[PDB]
Amino acid sequence: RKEKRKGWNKPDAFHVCIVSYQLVVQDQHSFKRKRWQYMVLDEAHNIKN
Amino acid sequence: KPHRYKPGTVALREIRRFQKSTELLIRKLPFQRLVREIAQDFKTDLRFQSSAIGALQESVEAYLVSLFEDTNLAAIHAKRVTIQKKEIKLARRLRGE
Amino acid sequence: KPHRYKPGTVALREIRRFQKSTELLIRKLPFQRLVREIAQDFKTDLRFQSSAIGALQESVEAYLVSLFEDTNLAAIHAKRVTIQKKEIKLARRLRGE
DNA sequence: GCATTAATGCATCCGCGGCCGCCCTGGAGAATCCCGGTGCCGAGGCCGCTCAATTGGTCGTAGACAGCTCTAGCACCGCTTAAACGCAC
DNA sequence: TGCGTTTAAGCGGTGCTAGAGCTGTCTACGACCAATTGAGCGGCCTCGGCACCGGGATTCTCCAGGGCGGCCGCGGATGCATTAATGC
Repeated sequence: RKEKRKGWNKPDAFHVCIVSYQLVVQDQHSFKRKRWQYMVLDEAHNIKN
Repeated sequence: KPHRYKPGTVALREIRRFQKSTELLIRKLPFQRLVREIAQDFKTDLRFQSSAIGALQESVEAYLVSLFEDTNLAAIHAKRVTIQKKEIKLARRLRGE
Repeated sequence: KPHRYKPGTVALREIRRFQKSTELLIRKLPFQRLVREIAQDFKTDLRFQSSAIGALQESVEAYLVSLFEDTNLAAIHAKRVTIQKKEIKLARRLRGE
């Protein structure tokens, strides 16, 4: 995870980041730092709670 | 040619990391179930809260780190590095037990 | 032929003699002189009772003998019979000093 | 037909040589320090409450002040052993 | 550990006086209670300090190639043994 984030902040190394449901709930601290344009949920019946 | 650290090199860095850090080194649930079962035999139907456990935890690991420190002193006095049984036996005997 | 005991054999018999004896090993005059010197460099024109001296020497010989078995245990831990400086220093450090 | 004697298949004992591992020097890679960078959350300044510290008076009470009493600490004297010190193996 | 000696405590006894110990007395001096108000305290909501990770400069450890004196595979001899054509 740190290896994937070694070029995470400064350059535009990726135009889209694909993350699992249960990894955001662990890396919120790193995720909320970056600014995003489009964020999409798949099968939102899980997040219906 | 894989890069392997020689034995004892990482020990110094774990010591450095742990000496600057003051967090509990014992998992919470094993400690709390240990406390519950040892309080069982004295008298049944115990009740423990979120507090009244961390105090025991902290007293315990402070006592244990002090014991490890003077065990290190005794082992150094034995002109060796590896700890052994009689080290903790005479540390306990000398400290007042 | 001369009758000379092997070295250390007299040590066991003198240990036996001294263990059954509860008398003090310090002469009264040197002890009193030392205590009076502590008073002299402590506070000028001090008076000493006939009592309040037995407690001094008694506590001293108790402390000395105690520290002596601690240093003896430390020495025997070192796999040697003769005591040394590190033995007494380690005993003092572990006892609480 | 039998010994026999030169031709022949190895016999096993070295001669030689193919056979490496250690120090010193060549940088190479992981770990650390350190503040931006932003999100988080609780420290505390402010608002409203309330209860006991302060004030004064009443009143009785324990301790400094002698005051005295007596008492053992000490400085001193001289005898009797008695361990301590220096030495040597 | 063992010995000659010498510096020295242990001991019997005295005269005292600085000092420990028990006792009236009053005189400071606090124990206790109306009465108040004012500081300590319960609650709250926010922004600035803090938590945690990123990017490089820096600092630390650790890898391998190369020049140092001894090597264990091999080949042949040339003896031990075998063997077949021939004189007897």
